[PDB]
Amino acid sequence: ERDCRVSSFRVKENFDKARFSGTWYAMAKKDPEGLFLQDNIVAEFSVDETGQMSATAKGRVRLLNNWDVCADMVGTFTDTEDPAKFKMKYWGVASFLQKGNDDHWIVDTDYDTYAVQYSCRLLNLDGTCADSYSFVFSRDPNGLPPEAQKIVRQRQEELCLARQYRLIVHNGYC
Ligand SMILES: CC1=C(/C=C/C(C)=C/C=C/C(C)=C/CO)C(C)(C)CCC1
Repeated sequence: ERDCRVSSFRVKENFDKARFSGTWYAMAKKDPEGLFLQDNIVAEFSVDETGQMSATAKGRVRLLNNWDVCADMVGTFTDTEDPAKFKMKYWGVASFLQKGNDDHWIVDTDYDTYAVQYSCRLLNLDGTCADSYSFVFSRDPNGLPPEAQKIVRQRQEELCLARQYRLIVHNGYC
């Protein structure tokens, strides 16, 4: 019945940059087109004294040569007039790691258990997203409570990304 246009997706009301600080463990993922981080993904969100948020992401990526680098990614976030929607500039500490600029939307979080991020890299002419990625973060390395799980699938369906996530392995590779 409802809207898959990106312009219509609801995000986190009055997103608190500081309450989202710290370690988030990626539990689930919806991959974009091309090369992306595979597994072992752990982000560290941070806010300095002026309200600027940054993050570091750690994760394993398989490069064409068939490398298995544990990428150390850095992202800085630019605020928009929506508190839960950011522009994220990112780069690897290694030169070979992918650099870019993506939207970063906090679709929902309760700050202490779960987060849902989304990024549409490209919009179709109808307003829907032709290439997106999404992550489901957990405060706990062992996942989400049945409770958090129900809300998170609700949100996935809302993002028109239901049934398009795969679980993330964490086996200490990095
Ligand atoms: C920086 C950053 C993030 C995104 C990282 C990406 C998109 C990395 C891609 C790396 C690639 C494609 C390497 C290829 O060799 C997420 C959203 C986790 C939040 C934390 C900060």
